[PDB]
Amino acid sequence: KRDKIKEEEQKKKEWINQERQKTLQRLRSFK
Repeated sequence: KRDKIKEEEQKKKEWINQERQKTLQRLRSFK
């Protein structure tokens, strides 16, 4: 039968997770 899958460029969002982490941190101090 049918199924679905994917995976792509996981580090990019993981790199963005770093770039999220700053704005996870910044307004957490900018407040």
